[PDB]
Amino acid sequence: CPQGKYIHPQNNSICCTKCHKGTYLYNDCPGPGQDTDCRECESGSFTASENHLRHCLSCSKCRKEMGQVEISSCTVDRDTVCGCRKNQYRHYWSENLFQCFNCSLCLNGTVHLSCQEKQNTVCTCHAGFFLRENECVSC
Amino acid sequence: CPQGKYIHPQNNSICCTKCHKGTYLYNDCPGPGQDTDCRECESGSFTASENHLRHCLSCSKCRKEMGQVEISSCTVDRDTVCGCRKNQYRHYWSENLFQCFNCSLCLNGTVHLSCQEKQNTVCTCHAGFFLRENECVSC
Amino acid sequence: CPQGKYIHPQNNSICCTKCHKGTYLYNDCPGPGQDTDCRECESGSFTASENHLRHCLSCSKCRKEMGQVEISSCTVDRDTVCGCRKNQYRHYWSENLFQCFNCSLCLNGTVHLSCQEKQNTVCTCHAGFFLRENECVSC
Amino acid sequence: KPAAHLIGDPSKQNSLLWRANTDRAFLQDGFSLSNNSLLVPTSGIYFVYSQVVFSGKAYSPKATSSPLYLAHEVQLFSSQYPFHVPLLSSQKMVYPGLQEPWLHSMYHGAAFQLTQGDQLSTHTDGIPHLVLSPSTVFFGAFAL
Amino acid sequence: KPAAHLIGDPSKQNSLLWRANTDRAFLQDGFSLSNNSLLVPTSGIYFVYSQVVFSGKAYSPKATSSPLYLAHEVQLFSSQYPFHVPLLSSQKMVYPGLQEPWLHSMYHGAAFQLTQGDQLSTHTDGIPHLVLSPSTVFFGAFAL
Amino acid sequence: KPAAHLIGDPSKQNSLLWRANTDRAFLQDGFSLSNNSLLVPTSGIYFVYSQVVFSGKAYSPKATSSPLYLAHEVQLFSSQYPFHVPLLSSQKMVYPGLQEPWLHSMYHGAAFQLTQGDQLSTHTDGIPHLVLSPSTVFFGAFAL
Repeated sequence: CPQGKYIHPQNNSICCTKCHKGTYLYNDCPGPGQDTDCRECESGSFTASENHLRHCLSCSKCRKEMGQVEISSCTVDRDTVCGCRKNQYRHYWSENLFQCFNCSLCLNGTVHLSCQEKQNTVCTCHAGFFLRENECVSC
Repeated sequence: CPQGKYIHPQNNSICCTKCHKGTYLYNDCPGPGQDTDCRECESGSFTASENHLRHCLSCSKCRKEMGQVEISSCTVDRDTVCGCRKNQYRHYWSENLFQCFNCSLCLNGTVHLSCQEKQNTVCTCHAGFFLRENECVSC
Repeated sequence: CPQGKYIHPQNNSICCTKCHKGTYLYNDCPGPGQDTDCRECESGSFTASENHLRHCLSCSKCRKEMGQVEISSCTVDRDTVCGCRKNQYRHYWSENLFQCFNCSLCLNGTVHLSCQEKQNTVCTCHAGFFLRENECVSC
Repeated sequence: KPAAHLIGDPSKQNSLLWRANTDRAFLQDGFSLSNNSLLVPTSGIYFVYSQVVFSGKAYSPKATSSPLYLAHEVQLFSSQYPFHVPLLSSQKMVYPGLQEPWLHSMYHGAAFQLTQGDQLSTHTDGIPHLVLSPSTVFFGAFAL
Repeated sequence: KPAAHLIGDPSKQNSLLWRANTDRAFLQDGFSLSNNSLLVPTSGIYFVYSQVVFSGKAYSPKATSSPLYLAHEVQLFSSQYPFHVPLLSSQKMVYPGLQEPWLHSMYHGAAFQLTQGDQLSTHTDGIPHLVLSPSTVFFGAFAL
Repeated sequence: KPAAHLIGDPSKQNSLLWRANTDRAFLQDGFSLSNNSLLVPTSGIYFVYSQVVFSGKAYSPKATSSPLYLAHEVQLFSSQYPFHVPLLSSQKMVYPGLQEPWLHSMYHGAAFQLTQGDQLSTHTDGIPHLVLSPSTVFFGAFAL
């Protein structure tokens, strides 16, 4: 039926209004034309979309062992945003798990490419030095 | 009802005598004033208390990988007691798990504090030696 | 009843013919004297025996991390056969898991015993060398 | 009939508190939560289960010396005996490497004959290292 | 009534495809397989479970430098929310040693309140390292 | 109706014998124990599960050279086939360090269509290293 509404469990054809972000389905709407009972997620919960969820989702903690830091706090409609402190880049282990690493400074060298969001600094060593996987080591 | 008695499953108000240490509830007592049928735990079992358990608990084996040795054998009412050989101290990993370690002798030093039940010997090194975490190493 | 036949689930005394290798019990035989409905395992399946299995067994993949290689392919009645490349011997970790290791060449020595299916080559070192667990190391 | 599924509360940083008001957690038919324990509503056979996931990253050489003991366990407190009794325990010893983060998961579940009124609870050695999320740290039971 | 037990298909070397036509795998009472997902036939409480086993052997020193991240997870796709949601996740970090093969196993299961039509699927990080056999890599569910 | 929960007997030091007369172990409705195996009383679907925990501590440098293979597995013996068949297997390779004790836990469970008369048993590689206790080493099944 209408995208923005969903079918009532115990009675096909009574397409209730879905709950929008920040709230959750507390009770299915009573009859056609009647408001669906949605309620605001408690602090720590969130829903970032059209839903008819019976509970709100827990806000994510950032992975401290991965050196992550929380960029944005969690709100009733936007989940926690994690990242790294600038001067650090991200290395993705999986499409969701990234570890934060410190950017190389290029000691005993010159910055060839500056550090990126998902890439370490590329250095060029000074004559007399070997670039041994992102560090210049003397010959 | 009376502490030392417990309520009969299929008939409230018929508070049977609990079984004391070394035994287990084989059958709930028949009627008020009648003995509860408790039986002696087989060897390897034990119960160290007032109980209406249907089975006896298994006697504990000591953690060999932790270097533990069994101090007291298990009996129908006292469970196995583990420890270490004296000259060894205990290091607790958790409120129940401890590993046995050999006490330091203080070679090239003098005993400052003798070894305890839960603490290694503290040494004082001889002049010319460094106390590198419970051993004296020469400069 | 007759070994080579099995009892019908919903009617004792109607001993159906078992399915032989390469096939599986699709349907229990209808009545005494009637053929049991067995079907050929799809490729990748197999059954190496008298059976009244409802499905065929999956063919085994060899353990690549163990360096195993597949000697014989799997067929509807013989499962995959794994092994090692000759010049390698097997080391059994468990009655089913073996790892393939390269046979020693006896550099700086003489072959005392040639390499076997489940044993490495035994070498005898040349004078001036130490046999340090299957290799000759100079004094 | 009765069943419960609970998740570790991700807002409590130093303790392991179970809750049932978010995500897919729930209580039905008599199961309830008092003092962080599940109260068994009726006598019968129950399948009890729990999972924990731990992580860490040793920053200094001091931390790489001694191992870390990690354990999770489900205990029972019945009127039949005055003491807490372990029903399930999972243990692991971790040897942290300098700067390399470690990750481990432990799971356990079994069936038991419980009595109405019994209490089910968990004890964990390694709380500061839990990866608190609804899909990683949970505890539950259901009547067969 | 409804239940399913599925095994990872050992003939697909680079993907994890579930199947129910061999060994002890099965579907009964309405469970079915579309797009590698189990389709929940009726609303109710289900116990959902899965296991994976991984292995490997670093042949070169380059491979011994960085760790391997291994994860398996069961996700839900319900009409109640437009996104995939993790119900269970197991993770492990492996540090390969030069020439020494490693072996790890992960298992998880819990009970959930599902709605008819919901879809259950798995996501795995480490597919190239699965030890595909019917007793090591499986996935299933059953209504309580 | 039928269900069983068994624990590894802690008095047998070199073998893994299951028993049901102590702690929370039990048999009900037809399950029984012959030759260390559970005998399935009626045809149907059963959830089968088992857990083992292993430990050790290499005392000499010789022991730190080669790894330890640990495995636990539940097999089925049905009249439908003359051979033992693995239903569930968990494996792990352990690399002992000199004097540092190691601890590992493995768990597994799944649902199967069993026939009356079938026998369920376990096979373990690593018996000398089991941490035998009722909460660590168990085996059980229950009809859905």
